[PDB]
Amino acid sequence: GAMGSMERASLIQKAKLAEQAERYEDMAAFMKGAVEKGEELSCEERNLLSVAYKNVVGGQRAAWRVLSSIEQKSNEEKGPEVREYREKVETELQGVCDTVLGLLDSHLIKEAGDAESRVFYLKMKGDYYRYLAEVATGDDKKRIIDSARSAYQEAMDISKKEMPPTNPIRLGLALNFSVFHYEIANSPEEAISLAKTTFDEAMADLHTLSEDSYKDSTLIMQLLRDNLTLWT
Amino acid sequence: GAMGSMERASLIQKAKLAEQAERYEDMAAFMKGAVEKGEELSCEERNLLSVAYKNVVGGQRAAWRVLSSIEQKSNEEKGPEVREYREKVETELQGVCDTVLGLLDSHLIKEAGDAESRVFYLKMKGDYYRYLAEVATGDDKKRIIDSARSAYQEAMDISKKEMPPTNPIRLGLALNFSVFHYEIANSPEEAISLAKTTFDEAMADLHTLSEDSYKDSTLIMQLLRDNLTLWT
Amino acid sequence: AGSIPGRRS
Amino acid sequence: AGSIPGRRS
Ligand SMILES: *Cc1ccc(S(C)(=O)=O)cc1
Ligand SMILES: *Cc1ccc(S(C)(=O)=O)cc1
Repeated sequence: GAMGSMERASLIQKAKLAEQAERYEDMAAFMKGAVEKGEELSCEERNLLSVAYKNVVGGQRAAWRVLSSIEQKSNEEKGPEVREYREKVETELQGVCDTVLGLLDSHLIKEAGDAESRVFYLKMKGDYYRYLAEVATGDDKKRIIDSARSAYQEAMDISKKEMPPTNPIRLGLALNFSVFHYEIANSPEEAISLAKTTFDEAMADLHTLSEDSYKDSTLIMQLLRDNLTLWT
Repeated sequence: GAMGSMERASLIQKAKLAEQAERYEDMAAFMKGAVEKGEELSCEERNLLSVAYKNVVGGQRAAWRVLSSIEQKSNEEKGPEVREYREKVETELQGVCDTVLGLLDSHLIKEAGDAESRVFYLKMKGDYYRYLAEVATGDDKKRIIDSARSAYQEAMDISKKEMPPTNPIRLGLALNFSVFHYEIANSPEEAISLAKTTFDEAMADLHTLSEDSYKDSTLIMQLLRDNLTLWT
Repeated sequence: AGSIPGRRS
Repeated sequence: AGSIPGRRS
């Protein structure tokens, strides 16, 4: 579409420049254009897609939380402005989540056969449904939570069959699914269980790793322990 | 125009929410809408306008500098992408500067009669022409520098007649004009002179100030000294 | 608590 | 060097 006239390689190059320039909306737009070329993404390219959209939606989520807090405190009459503006940011956030979900559905997941790509995309699907769940309040909210859960569960089932317990994507998937359980599904015990099991199984596999792999895995393990420290 | 259907008061309220949410593009858009209502701006409203656009253009300038550095280092053949992307960010930056300049010219400066408002707007005019000068390279570049200079000079002449030497806007004007001399006009001695004189004249007027005014003025004086430390 | 930041390539 | 940051109301 919009990036239709730019070469795939040039979109990827510009996405890397946009990251360096901290221009994450541009980065996301370039990576969307790259996906829409129709070819599968390499490991590095998947990471660029993910980083771009995590930064865009992360800023939107942070803004939404600031506005939602002000709106909660309001409820002297301030008028409709706080609600209206929270609604505007919410709608934008939903739109970005729907865009990422649409890239996953058209057609990244269905063409992803290797475990690493498929798990990566299914983790993304769980995450963007989780961000939709954070702002959901209407008839479809349970369905949004269930969609997040289903994506994360399929990713977990593949990861446990096909990846070692220290693989960083398997680890980050478990971490984010544990956050889902704690923050979204009102299942703190499931969150704690999953984080502990994940940590312990990773610990027991560190002996197999190179120095560099060890560093990658232990960094994520420390995020699991940080959540366990907060939760227990 | 775009914010034409929203009440002035609601635009100002939403600009304040957008600041809290760190949504500076939205903040700028709301303040542009408020200016386009046609009424003069209060002190607080002028500050919201300025903060919004300083944050938007500041991010663009930072991105431009990252891209310009990569492009300088390039000049193995990387292809046209770095230049193209620097050009895209440059064009966007120019567009924001032209937008602010257009608000000043239509019609904030001509309706500004008090010294505080007029100096404030003329400082802004100098600043946005300075940002245009930072990226300028063609036939009009000297005219852009001269436009910045002229705006800053008129602001300086009014400020020296109408404001005490500790007034924060007078101080910030002097600081930014000194930066103009140093970075844009290739006049480091003029920069150093102006910063020293400004600092010394402010110091000699601190005795007149309340505790709170003292704090405001000394903060900006320390920025002048920080530049003098770097420059001498 | 904390999900993975995921904000740097 | 440094202009005034001007980024907080
Ligand atoms: C979801 C996720 C897993 C792993 C990484 S990392 C820190 O780059 O290994 C990032 C995101
Ligand atoms: C240009 C300028 C002067 C003074 C201030 S402040 C730090 O808010 O007094 C800001 C910007």
